[PDB]
Amino acid sequence: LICAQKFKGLTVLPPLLTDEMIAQYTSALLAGTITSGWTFGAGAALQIPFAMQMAYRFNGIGVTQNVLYENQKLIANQFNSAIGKIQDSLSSTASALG
Amino acid sequence: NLLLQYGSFCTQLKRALTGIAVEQDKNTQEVFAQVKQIYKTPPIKYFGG
Amino acid sequence: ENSVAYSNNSIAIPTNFTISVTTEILPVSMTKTSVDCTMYICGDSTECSNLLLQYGSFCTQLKRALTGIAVEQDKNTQEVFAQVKQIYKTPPIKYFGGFNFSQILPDPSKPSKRSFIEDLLFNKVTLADAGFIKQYGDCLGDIAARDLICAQKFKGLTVLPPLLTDEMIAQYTSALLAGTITSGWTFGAGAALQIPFAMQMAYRFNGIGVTQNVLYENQKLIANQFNSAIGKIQDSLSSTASALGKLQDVVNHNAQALNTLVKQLSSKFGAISSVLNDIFSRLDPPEAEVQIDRLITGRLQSLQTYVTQQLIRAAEIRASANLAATKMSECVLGQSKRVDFCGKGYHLMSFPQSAPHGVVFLHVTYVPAQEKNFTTAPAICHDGKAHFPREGVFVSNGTHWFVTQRNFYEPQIITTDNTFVSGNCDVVIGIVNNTVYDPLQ
Amino acid sequence: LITGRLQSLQTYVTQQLIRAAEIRASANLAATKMSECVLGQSKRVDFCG
Amino acid sequence: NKKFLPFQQFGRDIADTTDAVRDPQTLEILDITPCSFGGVSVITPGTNTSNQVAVLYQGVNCTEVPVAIHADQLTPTWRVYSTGSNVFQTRAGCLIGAEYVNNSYECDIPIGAGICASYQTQSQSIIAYTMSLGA
Ligand SMILES: *[C@@H]1O[C@H](CO)[C@@H](O[C@@H]2O[C@H](CO)[C@@H](O)[C@H](O)[C@H]2NC(C)=O)[C@H](O)[C@H]1NC(C)=O
Ligand SMILES: *[C@@H]1O[C@H](CO)[C@@H](O[C@@H]2O[C@H](CO)[C@@H](O)[C@H](O)[C@H]2NC(C)=O)[C@H](O)[C@H]1NC(C)=O
Ligand SMILES: *[C@@H]1O[C@H](CO)[C@@H](O[C@@H]2O[C@H](CO)[C@@H](O)[C@H](O)[C@H]2NC(C)=O)[C@H](O)[C@H]1NC(C)=O
Ligand SMILES: *[C@@H]1O[C@H](CO)[C@@H](O[C@@H]2O[C@H](CO)[C@@H](O)[C@H](O)[C@H]2NC(C)=O)[C@H](O)[C@H]1NC(C)=O
Ligand SMILES: *[C@@H]1O[C@H](CO)[C@@H](O)[C@H](O)[C@H]1NC(C)=O
Ligand SMILES: *[C@@H]1O[C@H](CO)[C@@H](O)[C@H](O)[C@H]1NC(C)=O
Ligand SMILES: *[C@@H]1O[C@H](CO)[C@@H](O)[C@H](O)[C@H]1NC(C)=O
Ligand SMILES: *[C@@H]1O[C@H](CO)[C@@H](O)[C@H](O)[C@H]1NC(C)=O
Repeated sequence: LICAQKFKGLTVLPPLLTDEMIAQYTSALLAGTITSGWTFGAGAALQIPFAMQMAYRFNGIGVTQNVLYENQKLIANQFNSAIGKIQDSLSSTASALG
Repeated sequence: NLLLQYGSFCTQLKRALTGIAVEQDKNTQEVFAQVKQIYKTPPIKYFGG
Repeated sequence: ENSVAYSNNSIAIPTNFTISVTTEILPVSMTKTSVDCTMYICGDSTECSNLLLQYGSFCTQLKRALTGIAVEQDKNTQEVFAQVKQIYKTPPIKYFGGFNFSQILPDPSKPSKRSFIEDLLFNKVTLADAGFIKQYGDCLGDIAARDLICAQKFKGLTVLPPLLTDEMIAQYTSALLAGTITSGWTFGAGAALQIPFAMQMAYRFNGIGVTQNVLYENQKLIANQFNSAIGKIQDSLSSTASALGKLQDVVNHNAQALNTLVKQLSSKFGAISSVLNDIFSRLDPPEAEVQIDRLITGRLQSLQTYVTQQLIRAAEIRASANLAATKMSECVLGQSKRVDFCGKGYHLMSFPQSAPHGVVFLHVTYVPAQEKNFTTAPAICHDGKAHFPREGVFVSNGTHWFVTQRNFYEPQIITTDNTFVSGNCDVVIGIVNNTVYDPLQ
Repeated sequence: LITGRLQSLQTYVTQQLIRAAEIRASANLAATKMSECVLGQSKRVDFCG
Repeated sequence: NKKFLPFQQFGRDIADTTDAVRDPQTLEILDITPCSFGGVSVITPGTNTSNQVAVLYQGVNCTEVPVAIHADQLTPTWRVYSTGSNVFQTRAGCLIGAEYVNNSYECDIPIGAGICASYQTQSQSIIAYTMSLGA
């Protein structure tokens, strides 16, 4: 049916940014946030170990650093289980997009 | 020839319609393009479990 | 592209910092307007009054809607600016820790107390040409080419002057700037309470994760960087003549709408012509009424379309004005913690300035630089007890260990009052041996 | 027939212009959310999850 | 004063408006302007309190409003205001029927150009003054 609409003058223009480079920006942002925390938002990128950043973020929400260094394995296991669950849930329901 | 009596009416329509066409591109560019460089992860990946 | 030397025991820390001045512009109001009905529809004929009154009182809806728009405009401007119940005057002394303020402070030695920068903007735009009937009705004898505004007024399309004039807006901006320079942010809560500027800057640094000792020891550098930034922004804004954009966009949009409306007057509408008197006199009433009916319907439809479009643009301007008011209330009267909401980088303060149809914010911020590499560890085990930092992190140039802040290199020795302890040291994944200090031993 | 078709085109253009502003507001909200809750940690409750 | 060319007959402006026309006899180009007109607004303090009103003619110097009411043929209840009993010329046209005090207060009823009008009991009447931002 797109051809019929085209032969009535209802031209549809293509977007300037293709999907691939949108994915490239998203991957760049994800790399920045995984490897440099937040400092690359303001200035240049600054490498820092991941556990350090998680300790910082716990220090943000009213909890001291001594909860993370002796719960690392539980944190990782729950994170991985949750991400597997979200993958399965998204793959299951196709009407959640809305 | 008969529309020439109404003249530039659809010219006005085109001028109005092009605005949202450029605005969509502006919106996408604003929402995503906010990084000066293009980083990339190191080949070895072990982020603490 | 820019790769990152990621690892699991490496960390970079900035050593130096810079102050940068950023500029942003926000529109706050379009141009109010009114409309005449009978003189636009056909131009001063009795038969028009005889024939159109039974078509309905559509121009009543037109007038009420456009009046609603007009009142919404000055409502917006008074909500976005009138947020201080007093007027504050700077003292004759103008020394603030070496922070120069000649450019943005109001100038007594000038007709109207408009400061330097806002004068620069007002002369950079120079495209409104007033036009808010600055005692118009003087274009009776048009020796010149009559311009365009008088002609647009003479077709039944008037423009009303805004409620607030420019000089009182400048007074409000001066009051805001004086309040934010002399009494910190306390005047946002209640009565202004004076604080010397240097300790206000110390407070603001204490806000963004850095202790006051960095400022009191480098005041001259801060003053020099601030003054250089102010000069640079002066030069940069004076140079570029197309950095505004948005205000010109609004003005051009309104002008285009009015021009389209006035050009639409010469449509045939599938009739003999766009002339009224010839059509009435030449024809006979049974067909003259048909032709007049067609003309009236066409012109009413066009006017309705214009009214709808203006109504549409009003909402966009309203949203922009509300966002501008929120930004003015947060960034100026406080110190926002929302990143990239009052300028790039960690935020320190902001100053407002007026503009012929909007506001311009100067954001003064913080940007680290000159980083250095170091090796780190989460904790130190001593005598079987782990030890964690108070607020900083552990670093080492290779031989000795230190606690430092998170945005400025400043080593310190590991003392028992600069850390704390939890459990034994067989559970953490990155323990490194060292010693600790108890000052009283 | 000319007038009717022109009127239909005009009302379609008006409706599209209506939808454009709503999409613009949604894009502004999305840009704010990405700039805040990705490049930093937000203290506002229920703004992000 | 604007000059034509010997063949040129009458002038026109942007948006096809006639501005100046050369007289056929003297061959001198005279200027044509649309007749005087404008909008009227009524300043009212409230029906319950008083029945004294002010009038405002928008976008015109009103050295010629008495003639405007004479030609428009409105009642002498309008001709009394057409006569210059109390006329003040602001930026937004002019207002008739309001005394202009020289002090400052806050603003209740806006008009324009930073000038307001309010009802005051000294000699109850409708005064008009200049806006004051605050103390
Ligand atoms: C941080 O940077 C500033 C400027 O980028 C440095 O100050 C400059 O130092 C050089 C070296 O003598 C002088 O020639 C300049 O005149 C200085 N600039 C100003 C504005 O005074 C500063 O030294 C750096 N900090 C450190 C610790 O090196
Ligand atoms: C703040 O900066 C302005 C920048 O102009 C300084 O104004 C200059 O003052 C000197 C003083 O003799 C004059 O010679 C210059 O001509 C001024 N500049 C201009 C462009 O005219 C001002 O002095 C600075 N503030 C302080 C306290 O020195
Ligand atoms: C790491 O930094 C520390 C502190 O600046 C250095 O320790 C001092 O270095 C100076 C200069 O050589 C000596 O005079 C002091 O005696 C040192 N203090 C101690 C307690 O040893 C250290 O040399 C630096 N190491 C490296 C590899 O850069
Ligand atoms: C930090 O020092 C302690 C104290 O020596 C080290 O603990 C030793 O661990 C080995 C490993 O089996 C034992 O054989 C030793 O008996 C332990 N020492 C003592 C005194 O019991 C620990 O390994 C050191 N950690 C690092 C990273 O060097
Ligand atoms: C960092 O990661 C590498 C790669 O997995 C690993 O060999 C090394 O032991 C890690 N560092 C520490 C301190 O465990
Ligand atoms: C830190 O070390 C890495 C690897 O040796 C290097 O690429 C990087 O440039 C260093 N940091 C700085 C600020 O030079
Ligand atoms: C109306 O007022 C203006 C401004 O004061 C003045 O220039 C003009 O001459 C006045 N009109 C008449 C007829 O005097
Ligand atoms: C009003 O006060 C001003 C003071 O600037 C004065 O110049 C003016 O003559 C006064 N007018 C009247 C009518 O009192």
